[PDB]
Amino acid sequence: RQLENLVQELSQSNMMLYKQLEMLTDPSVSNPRNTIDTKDYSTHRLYQ
Amino acid sequence: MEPQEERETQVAAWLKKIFGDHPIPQYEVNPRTTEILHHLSERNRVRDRDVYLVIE
Repeated sequence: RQLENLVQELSQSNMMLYKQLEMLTDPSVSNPRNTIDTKDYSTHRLYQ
Repeated sequence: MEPQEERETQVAAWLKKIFGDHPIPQYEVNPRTTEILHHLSERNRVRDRDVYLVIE
């Protein structure tokens, strides 16, 4: 049980360090800057 | 080259588009009257599509 307590604490440490990695590696923007984005439909209307 | 039959067909289709509830007076059947309004309708569709794009 005494070792299991530290196992729980280390697992808590591992999960709270797991939860920080995915926030810094989010591909929100998905050369994309050179091309006209289809989501940016204002540029599409401008071209049309 | 759109013939005068297709020209007048597009004019007839454009008459109910423009007037709608407004009455449609009769035109003299000659190539001049059919020819002039064709360019007006052709550019009116273009500018209305463009203004649709601007509004959206």
